[PDB]
Amino acid sequence: NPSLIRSESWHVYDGNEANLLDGDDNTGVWYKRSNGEASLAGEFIGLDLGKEIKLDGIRFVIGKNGGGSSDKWNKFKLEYSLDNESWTTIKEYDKTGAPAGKDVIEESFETPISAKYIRLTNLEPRHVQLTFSEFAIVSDSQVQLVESGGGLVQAGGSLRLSCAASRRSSRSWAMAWFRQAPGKEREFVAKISGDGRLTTYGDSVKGRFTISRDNAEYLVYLQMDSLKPEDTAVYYCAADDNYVTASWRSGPDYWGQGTQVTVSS
Amino acid sequence: NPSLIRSESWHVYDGNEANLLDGDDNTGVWYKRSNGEASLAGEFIGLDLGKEIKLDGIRFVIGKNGGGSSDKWNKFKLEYSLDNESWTTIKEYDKTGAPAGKDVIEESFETPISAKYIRLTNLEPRHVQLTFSEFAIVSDSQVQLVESGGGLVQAGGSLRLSCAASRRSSRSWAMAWFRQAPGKEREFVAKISGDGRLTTYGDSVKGRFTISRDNAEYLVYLQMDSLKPEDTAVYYCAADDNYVTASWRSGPDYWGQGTQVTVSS
Amino acid sequence: NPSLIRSESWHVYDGNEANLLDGDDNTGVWYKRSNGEASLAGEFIGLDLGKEIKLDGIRFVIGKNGGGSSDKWNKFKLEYSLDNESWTTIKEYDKTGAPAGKDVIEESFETPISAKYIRLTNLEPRHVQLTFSEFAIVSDSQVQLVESGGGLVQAGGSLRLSCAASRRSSRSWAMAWFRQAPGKEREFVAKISGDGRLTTYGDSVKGRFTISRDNAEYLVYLQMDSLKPEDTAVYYCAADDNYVTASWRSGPDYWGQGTQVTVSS
Amino acid sequence: NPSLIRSESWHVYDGNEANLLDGDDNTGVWYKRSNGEASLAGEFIGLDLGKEIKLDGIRFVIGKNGGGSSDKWNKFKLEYSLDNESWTTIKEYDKTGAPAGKDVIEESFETPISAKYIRLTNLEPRHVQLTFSEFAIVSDSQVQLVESGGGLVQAGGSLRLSCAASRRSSRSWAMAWFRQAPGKEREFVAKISGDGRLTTYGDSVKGRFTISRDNAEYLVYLQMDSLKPEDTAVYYCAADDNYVTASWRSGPDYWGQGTQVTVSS
Amino acid sequence: NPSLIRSESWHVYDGNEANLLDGDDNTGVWYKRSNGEASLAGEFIGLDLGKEIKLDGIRFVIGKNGGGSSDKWNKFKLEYSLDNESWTTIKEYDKTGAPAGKDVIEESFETPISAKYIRLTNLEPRHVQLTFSEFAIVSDSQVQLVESGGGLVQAGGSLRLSCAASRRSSRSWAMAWFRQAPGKEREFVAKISGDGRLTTYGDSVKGRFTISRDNAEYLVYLQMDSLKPEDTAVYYCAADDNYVTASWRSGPDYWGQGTQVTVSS
Amino acid sequence: NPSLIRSESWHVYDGNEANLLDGDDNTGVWYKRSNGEASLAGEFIGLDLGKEIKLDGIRFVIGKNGGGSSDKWNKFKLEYSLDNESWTTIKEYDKTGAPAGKDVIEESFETPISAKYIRLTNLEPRHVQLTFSEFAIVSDSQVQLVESGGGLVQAGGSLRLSCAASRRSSRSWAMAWFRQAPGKEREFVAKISGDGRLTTYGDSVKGRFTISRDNAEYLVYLQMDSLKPEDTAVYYCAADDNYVTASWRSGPDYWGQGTQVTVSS
Amino acid sequence: HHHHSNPSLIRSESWHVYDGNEANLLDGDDNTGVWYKRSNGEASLAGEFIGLDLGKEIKLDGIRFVIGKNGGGSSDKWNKFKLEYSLDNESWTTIKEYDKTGAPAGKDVIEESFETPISAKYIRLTNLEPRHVQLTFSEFAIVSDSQVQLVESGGGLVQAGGSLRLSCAASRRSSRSWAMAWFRQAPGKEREFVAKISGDGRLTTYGDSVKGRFTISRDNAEYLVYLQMDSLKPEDTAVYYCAADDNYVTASWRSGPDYWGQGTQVTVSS
Ligand SMILES: CN(Cc1cnc2nc(N)nc(N)c2n1)c1ccc(C(=O)N[C@@H](CCC(=O)O)C(=O)O)cc1
Ligand SMILES: CN(Cc1cnc2nc(N)nc(N)c2n1)c1ccc(C(=O)N[C@@H](CCC(=O)O)C(=O)O)cc1
Ligand SMILES: CN(Cc1cnc2nc(N)nc(N)c2n1)c1ccc(C(=O)N[C@@H](CCC(=O)O)C(=O)O)cc1
Ligand SMILES: CN(Cc1cnc2nc(N)nc(N)c2n1)c1ccc(C(=O)N[C@@H](CCC(=O)O)C(=O)O)cc1
Ligand SMILES: CN(Cc1cnc2nc(N)nc(N)c2n1)c1ccc(C(=O)N[C@@H](CCC(=O)O)C(=O)O)cc1
Ligand code: NA
Ligand code: NA
Ligand code: NA
Ligand code: NA
Ligand code: NA
Ligand code: NA
Ligand code: NA
Ligand code: NA
Ligand code: NA
Ligand code: NA
Ligand code: NA
Ligand code: NA
Ligand code: NA
Ligand code: NA
Repeated sequence: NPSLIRSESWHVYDGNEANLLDGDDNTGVWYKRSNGEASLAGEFIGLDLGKEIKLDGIRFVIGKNGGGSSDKWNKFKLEYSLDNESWTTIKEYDKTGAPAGKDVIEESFETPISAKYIRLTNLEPRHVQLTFSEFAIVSDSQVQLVESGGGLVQAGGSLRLSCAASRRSSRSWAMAWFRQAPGKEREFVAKISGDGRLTTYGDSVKGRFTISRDNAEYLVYLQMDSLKPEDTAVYYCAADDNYVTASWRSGPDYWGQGTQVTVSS
Repeated sequence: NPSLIRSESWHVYDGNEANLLDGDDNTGVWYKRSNGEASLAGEFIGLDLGKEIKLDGIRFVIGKNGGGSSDKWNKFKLEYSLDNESWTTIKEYDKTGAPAGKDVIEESFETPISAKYIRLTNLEPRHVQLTFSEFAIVSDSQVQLVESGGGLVQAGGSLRLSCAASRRSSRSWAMAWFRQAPGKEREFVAKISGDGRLTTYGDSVKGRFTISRDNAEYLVYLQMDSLKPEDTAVYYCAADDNYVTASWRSGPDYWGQGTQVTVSS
Repeated sequence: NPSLIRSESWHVYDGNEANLLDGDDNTGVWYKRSNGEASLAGEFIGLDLGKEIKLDGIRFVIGKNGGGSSDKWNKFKLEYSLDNESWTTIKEYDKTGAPAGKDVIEESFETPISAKYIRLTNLEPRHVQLTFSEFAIVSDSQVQLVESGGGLVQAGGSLRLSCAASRRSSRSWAMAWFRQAPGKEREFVAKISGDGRLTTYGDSVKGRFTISRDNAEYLVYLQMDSLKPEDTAVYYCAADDNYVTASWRSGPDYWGQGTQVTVSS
Repeated sequence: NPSLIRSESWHVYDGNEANLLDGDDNTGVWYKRSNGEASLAGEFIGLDLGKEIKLDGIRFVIGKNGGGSSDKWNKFKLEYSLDNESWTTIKEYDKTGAPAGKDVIEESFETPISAKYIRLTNLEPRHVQLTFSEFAIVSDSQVQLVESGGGLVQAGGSLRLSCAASRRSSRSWAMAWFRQAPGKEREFVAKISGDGRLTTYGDSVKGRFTISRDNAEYLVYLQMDSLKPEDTAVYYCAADDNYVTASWRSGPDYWGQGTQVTVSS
Repeated sequence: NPSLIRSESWHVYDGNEANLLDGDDNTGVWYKRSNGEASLAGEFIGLDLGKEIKLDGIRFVIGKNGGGSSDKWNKFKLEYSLDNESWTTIKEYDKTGAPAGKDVIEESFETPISAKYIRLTNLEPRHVQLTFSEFAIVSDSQVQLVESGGGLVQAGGSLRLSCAASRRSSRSWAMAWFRQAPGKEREFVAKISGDGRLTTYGDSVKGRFTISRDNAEYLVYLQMDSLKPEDTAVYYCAADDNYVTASWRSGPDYWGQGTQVTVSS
Repeated sequence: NPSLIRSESWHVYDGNEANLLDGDDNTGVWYKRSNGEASLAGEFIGLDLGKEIKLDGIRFVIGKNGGGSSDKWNKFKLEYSLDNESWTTIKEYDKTGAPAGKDVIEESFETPISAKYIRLTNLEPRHVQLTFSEFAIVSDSQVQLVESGGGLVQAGGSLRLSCAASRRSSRSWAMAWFRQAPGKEREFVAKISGDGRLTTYGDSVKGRFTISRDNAEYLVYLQMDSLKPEDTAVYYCAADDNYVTASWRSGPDYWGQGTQVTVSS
Repeated sequence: HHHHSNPSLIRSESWHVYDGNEANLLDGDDNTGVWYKRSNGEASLAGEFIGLDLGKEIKLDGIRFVIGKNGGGSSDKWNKFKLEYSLDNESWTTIKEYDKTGAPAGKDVIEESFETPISAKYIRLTNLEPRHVQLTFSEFAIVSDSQVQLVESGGGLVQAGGSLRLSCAASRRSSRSWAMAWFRQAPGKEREFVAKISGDGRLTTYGDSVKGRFTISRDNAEYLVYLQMDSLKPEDTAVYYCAADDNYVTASWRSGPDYWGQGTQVTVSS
């Protein structure tokens, strides 16, 4: 019975992985990444077949329901292996430009390939939070902003976060990053105007951190360089219709749940 | 004039640091600790005096009013310093076995010592949740459960949590730990009987986590070893008059506000 | 003007029964009991108002500033009488689980109550040593161990004794009973470990005596069955940090002041 | 017309038997016993109805006014007879724990009962000095010390004495027994300390005689074993506010009026 | 597949016990009791599960339709077992004062419970006549007077009977008990008025038997003390709209079916 | 009848293990230890008594005579066993800062203990050279300089050495270490002023080894790091009245007898 | 009137018994003995002596003096000294000289043989150079066929402008390091801080009442503590005490110390 294998750096954010092996194209999973937002080349997801078998084709469904932010990889391969060490490329893909949403990857093997594992592997870095719906073989109430990237980092390092959304608004929004360290008040960290042209920074981070967004892909990014331990905190991303009020706790009309960042000495 | 200095990994669960300077013995702070409940040795709390000065004595009140869980260090030292790099012991205390509650620590310096900083520093690890009431120099209630510890630790590491109480019941309670990731439901994790003799675990945490209690100190503990990303959640600790019903979301008659563990990758 | 009335078989261990009517909530009385530790059903404490009056309510404070062993009844009733032979319940209470200490009992009678006497009366046997603080109506610093239950019993009879502490230690003690007839040496009787899981009994009493502890309420007990007049003696309870040494006059670090037990024939 | 009947071995001390039949709950009779202080199985008190008649209830007040020493049986039965030789039981009782003072026993019978006789009969030996206030059917300042037990006894046998008190004290009192043969002195027999921990005896009695006290019930006892004809005398009980002075004649502050003991050859 | 189990001291009056397992709330079973009417602590009714299995919940429906006499325990507890020797409590219940008739007890084990046996068990003597309607698990007309109590007893013993009814009259009745030895004629034993204020007895049970009624519960009781062999008989309970004629064979308009009582030497 | 038993890492320097069993406080034994001078926690010395027996006390003399160097553990425990596998603590001693000399550990076991073994066991490490005098149950000459450490360690490691002395001079001595391989010359290793403020090391060793001394305790130590086979030799400690002549074969006025060090590959 | 009298003990006048009594010096028991303090300076000066008065002139085959005394404690013996005798008590001929420098504390036996007898009326030990120790002794014969203790010695009386050295010795020797300190308590007044020194001797402090006049020192090898007092003054009068603390900081407070001497009286006239 086929089980799911995938890059260890991903955490499940919504949904659960059983959804991926269930036959429904409308159940899915949304993944944050653990140490920095961008999916590296090398990263993979796909399935362990239990034992060597003779595949007549496959049907993997990547991305998920919703308008929302781009959710798939750009350049990837479909590869199968017998020893989980050595892999063999069946097909390269370029989905650069693809709209957000389910994409059905349905491949057909005229000549039944024989393999114990089969997966998709990223080929180039990809700054977007990945979602997926279904993975199988052929053997004949609202809106959420979501932050991602973020874990343990060494003093003086860099780490980068990303905010994505489940639906695409028809208006422009100012986006902002705040942080809260335990038992303290939520601080302002940075904001950016809807069109990207105006940005300001809290005093603590000026120089080190950089905010930015990509509207085509529908994500916002915070780059933290030269980190310190007093940077430890949960980081929230927030959406405000008014750039002037975007750097005030009582400004953002929409908040993410936050991603925890710790910097050790 | 004088300001408080204390350990950087503590944070305030209740009341606030001005209570510890207000001149009044019944205004306190109750601290929690980030990344492990236990208070390591080297941990400290005391005064930054402002400038080099002739001290005739100190009166520190440690522990805070109430007959709940144990709120004091066991073995600690009172030391002072001019530069805040080098410290000198005035005294050493062994308060092992002291009942919870205020402890007035009063000293005269027959010989006017001269310091800029003076504090209590911890000598052996303490698995309680520290409270405090006053810190001076001389110179010429409905029941609340509280989880502590919790922070971010990387996959495969360990973290331990504790749950204190603000009042001590004359009945005997089962205790449990639940967890709840955002959006998922609240899972049962581990329960323990009144007398610590019986315990049971949930399938996923079975054999990685251990639950214990120390009734004389009135704390419950949770040791998590071999941590996984799927362990990330808010951990709540709960009490229930019935060991059977304690593993059920509706068993407990009391709950903590929770603490956050995150496992990175 | 109104005066106190209570079960006869109690006697004052500490405080005075003036403190009961004195107006002050910090003055109380600590009570041992005579022929057996446990307060039985039927036992009472209350006022005789010295004539029939109209009552708007009562305020009885029970327990007494405590941070030690349970000092209250569990199930009692509040009742009044005209002639002292008929008693009519006004309210029944169930304080099972109550932390030790003051408990204010304040009642208002929308229509007045015509009463000559009014009291708390206990409904279920209780194994604790009772304390009390104040009894009004409305119209317009270091440790003690106390033993209780001592008195006089016919040969072949039974007696139960208990021992309470005034303060509750953060460390675990083994507890032991000893006895000492006048002019004789003090002879070990029984010992129980911290967690009550280990017990051993002096050669003289094996088979007739049981030692037990309830840690939640902070009491130790000695049940004496099949007594004979050789058992007559002052009975002491004591605590030793070490169980091994608990059965030797010099092990213990704190001693009770003992209750006399006398077996006639 | 109905007259009183009761155990022969008793005999009046205070008031007289006509107060027991006067309609008044506040007049009574206080009995001493002879040939032992304790009242035994079968001892009884009740009414000779004169002639055989029908009853709808009874009302017996037992004990006498005042919160002195305990004064009622513990376990007794209410029984009646036509012929006076054999008896049938109605209710049984357990007044163990009862306060001292009047206790009313109002019974009404669903079926009328006819009888020449009806009484209360003791079921279990009771070491107390018996009082009674009133006996009726239905047909539609200074304290005071008392010695009881003892009259005539064959040499080398045993006899038990008790001493009751009429008021009860806030304070603790050493209690002593003294005897006085006509013609001679008041010889000290035995004292006991307030708590009952300390006792001393006259050399004439040491090892044959035991003093003991029941501070609950409020009574002191002298158990006397293997008596000699020179033990003959008036035995008295006294109270001294100081145990040290309690074996001297001018020590006791309160003195009973003595009870005759006589040991024939 | 699951089998019923219940107290051995019960026998069925009406109903088939498979009714308790059909999954229908409107088909039930009325039980008589074997030795005396009153259900004692520890009695029980529940399921033999066949082998050890894992429950998610249970649904038990106690009492039976018809607003007759009360038909359920007051205090009782749901408990389970692995072996039939040992029982763990899931839930204690207080239904004091609940009205006659079915009552669905539904419970849900949020984590499964492993049991082979699960039942309800009485906690306090209950003087009714128990009826029950249905027992299940989850794992992924005319009026009848009924008599009960009564089996075999030693002479001189005691035994007590009850009469229940299946429907409640708005008219108020006199009740009476009658016995008949076989061949021998039906003999009057005792009667009671509707308000219980009036009673009379058959000549031979004079003094030894007591008739009584509880109208809130709708039961009548016969207490038999001091039994004789001659008391052997079937005892019938009867309703008569007129007390005067309740003692007469041709008086009572309603009759029970009888319960055998038997006295041996 | 009883045999001695001690840690294996030890060897007799003076006296023999008969003197510890001889019943003479004045005979005794002095021990060095292998592979490291210092005494590790869990090291022990005591008695095997063949059968298990009922002990009434013990009398152990630790240290032996002389006003030489410190000769006892600081923190240790008396413990017994029946199996030689698990051990129950009886007492625990803190002898920190006792004078050198013998010390009588006499314990009286008021309720007897049955053990097959009983020993003293070290708690914290102890940089001394242990001497001992007598071990009993109850049932009813110019100076010597001694070197300790010595053994066989492997390349790249670490080994420490102690020098102690049988008496203590009022003169203040420079101390030094010297080594020699068979066939070869005796070479200066390192030297320290009497007050320790002054060191100089040999050439083949500067940076690697450390010499230190504890005057209060009267010991000198040699800490060796990164040992080479070159380092194999007997090692000698020696005292010299002039720090300057102390690095010269001819200077020193008193010599050890060496302890054999052996590094291997 | 028939008598036989043994010889009798003689020693310098400055000394005074602290522990024991001198009967012990003559009782033929090595295990009894005497501890001496000195008045008017702690330190034994050259010329100080102890020995025997023989009663009349006599013929010695030898002597056996046991100096020091049963001690694991601080140093108890002179360093350089001579054995000498006299017939008149007015002049002395040296028999033997010793250099015991470096000796352990405790009893040292000095048994001496006299191949050809020496006849004398007095024979004794005499110090040869100043010794800052606190002298004990145990027996003196001829031949014819629980808890610890700190002790302050020195001073008594000395006038204005003067000088004085005090000393503290102990009956046993701890294996922990102690800070040591001096305190004075004038009559009726409170006990006052004086000076203190770290166990290792590298740190000291003096009360302002005395800084720059007094000096606190120690000899850890010998186990004694010294207090040099210069430029004195009548207001320096007090019983002086010495004390040990495990804490150099609490050392100067009237309650930090865990051991006190019974004190030595200093009195300064002008
Ligand atoms: C559940 N418990 C906390 C509790 C119990 N056992 C523990 N055991 C350990 N080891 N650690 C703990 N933190 C711990 N905590 C409680 C429960 C109630 C009250 C309390 O005040 N209870 C009720 C019941 C008493 C009443 O009737 O008033 C009350 O309101 O007083 C205090 C603590
Ligand atoms: C021994 N114990 C009494 C005690 C312990 N366990 C019990 N357990 C039961 N079941 N019943 C008891 N009566 C009982 N009593 C103690 C011991 C110390 C202190 C205490 O307050 N001691 C002071 C003195 C020293 C200190 O600070 O540690 C203290 O502060 O601890 C209180 C109670
Ligand atoms: C006699 N009574 C039984 C009855 C009455 N009082 C009691 N009182 C007590 N305490 N206990 C009882 N068991 C008890 N039982 C009755 C009488 C009639 C009906 C009844 O249902 N009768 C018919 C006919 C009478 C009518 O309804 O007009 C009907 O219509 O149902 C029920 C119960
Ligand atoms: C205070 N000290 C005296 C001491 C220490 N260092 C000194 N140093 C110098 N230079 N001069 C001194 N006079 C001096 N005196 C002490 C203190 C205690 C013990 C002693 O015997 N201590 C304890 C500790 C040993 C134990 O726990 O048994 C004991 O009871 O024996 C000895 C010397
Ligand atoms: C060299 N010294 C050993 C000594 C000195 N300081 C040390 N210091 C420390 N830290 N550690 C040591 N082991 C140590 N050992 C000695 C030397 C002689 C005597 C001694 O008994 N000397 C002779 C000879 C010198 C004399 O006493 O006149 C004697 O008479 O006893 C004692 C200890
Ligand atoms: Na799916
Ligand atoms: Na807004
Ligand atoms: Na405060
Ligand atoms: Na519950
Ligand atoms: Na009061
Ligand atoms: Na003791
Ligand atoms: Na009367
Ligand atoms: Na008197
Ligand atoms: Na049914
Ligand atoms: Na009729
Ligand atoms: Na020996
Ligand atoms: Na030399
Ligand atoms: Na001597
Ligand atoms: Na100290």
